Order: sequence, then structure tokens, then C-alpha cells
Amino acid sequence: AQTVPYGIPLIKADKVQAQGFKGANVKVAVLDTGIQASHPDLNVVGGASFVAGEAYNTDGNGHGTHVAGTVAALDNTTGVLGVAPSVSLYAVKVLNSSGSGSYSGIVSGIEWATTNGMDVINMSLGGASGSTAMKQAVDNAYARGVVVVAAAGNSGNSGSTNTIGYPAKYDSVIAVGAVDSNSNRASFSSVGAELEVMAPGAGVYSTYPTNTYATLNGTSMASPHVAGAAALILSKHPNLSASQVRNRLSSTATYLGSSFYYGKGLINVEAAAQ
Ligand SMILES: [Ca+2]
Ligand code: NA
Ligand code: NA
Ligand code: NA
Repeated sequence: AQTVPYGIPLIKADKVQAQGFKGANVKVAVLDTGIQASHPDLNVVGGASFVAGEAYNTDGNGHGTHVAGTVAALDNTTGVLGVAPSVSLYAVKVLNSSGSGSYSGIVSGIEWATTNGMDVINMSLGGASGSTAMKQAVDNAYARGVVVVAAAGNSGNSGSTNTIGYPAKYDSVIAVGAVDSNSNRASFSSVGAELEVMAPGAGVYSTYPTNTYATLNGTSMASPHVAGAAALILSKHPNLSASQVRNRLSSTATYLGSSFYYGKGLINVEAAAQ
């Protein structure tokens, strides 16, 4: 039997899936620790590794495979079910086995996705500072029509301090924070002016190596919900620009409280894909 993780109905991805829109032929690049391509619940169609010693289609860490399953776990009678179970999934490995990478590796991965005509870049990764090269890579990706999504940060709140990480903090990238199954903000979720939308992040069950399924918490889990949502909107309205898809996710989000903690609120892809 296929389990349906709470986040799938919470953002109403199931309502769009039932209309027949599943992200078919939408190309989504997951820039992460790789993907376990041989997982029975995942089809990885290509990608590239900017990490020395590791091929793009294995995942020693598990993080990239979990993030991939949330975008796109196959709709079948096993495992889990992704937000957009028909997307073309590309594994762009920019993070090693231990879950970290150079800004150079990341930049190379963004450029690879841009060069290769990805429709959506998902970055479930973050740093305290980012760089000039990274900025330009996300800007060029966005200007070229890619929807670029990143995890806001797992730094929580602390008085009035801005805790959004990079690349989420750049204007051209959707900073996604994290709610739980009760639609409440998870306490680890970063806060600040740049926070854009919320998606499910605490207690997220997805694909995990080897050939199994696991629960993780983090804005890393929330980001792919939004990446998938982007794919679903594209599959229903194929001519929308990256900026229109982004404005639809934003402007139709369910308000939850102060934008400092929630941005515009919880994505609702049914409302966004209308
Ligand atoms: Ca499945
Ligand atoms: Na597979
Ligand atoms: Na941003
Ligand atoms: Na655009």
C-alpha cells in the first residue's frame, strides 16, 4: 500500500492530482546529496555530480533522496506519493555524503540546471553567508525562466534577528519555511523579511536509502513541497513565466500570522493552480 504523507493533502496537491495534473514533463532539478536512483519509488531521468568521488545517481547521505520523494515519489501501490508524481526528476549532486558543499559546487549545479533547461530548481540547503557567484547564478536562473526554491533555514527565531539563510535570502529565490501537521510553524524554522511561504516541514515522511522510507524534520522538507507545487501549476498552465508561478504560490497562500514568521503563509496549490 502507498502511504500519503500529511503534507500532500495539507497543501492540497491531491486536489490538483485528481484533476489529472501531476507535473508530467516538468523538469525538476534537486540540488542536494544525490538521489538513490535505484529506489523502487523514484525515477531519476538524468543529472550531474559536482562532488568529487560520488556519482549523481547514488546518495550516501539520504537527504537528497528524501527531498526527491517529496517532489516526486511515484504514484503507485507502494511507498509514498510525491506532490508532483509525474515530474522528470534530475539529481544534481552539490552536497557530499556528510551533507555539505562548496559555494562553487552549488554554483556549478545551478548553472548546470539553467544550461540544461530545468523548469524548477530545488535547493534544500543553506548557509549563513552565500556569495557573489551564487547570487548571479540564482538571478540568471530566475531571469531565464527557472522557478528557484530553497529552504529558509533551520535557525529558528531570536528576538527581532533575521535568520534566513542563503540562497533563500536572495530576491530571486523562494524562501520556504516549515509548518507541522497542525499547520503551526515549527520552532526551528528561520524568520525574517525574506521568508516567502510555508510548507510542510516537521514529521515529513518520504523515500530514503536503501529502498525504504523515513521521517525527517527541516525546512529542507518544506522546500520540495513548493518545488512540486511549482511543477503542478506549470503542468496546468504551461505558458506561465517563472515570476507568474511564483506570484501564484505567494498570493494564494493561506495566511497564518505575522509574515516575519510565516511569509504569506501555507501554500495552497489548488488555489494557486486555479
Ligand atoms: Ca509510491
Ligand atoms: Na528507481
Ligand atoms: Na528569497
Ligand atoms: Na521570469
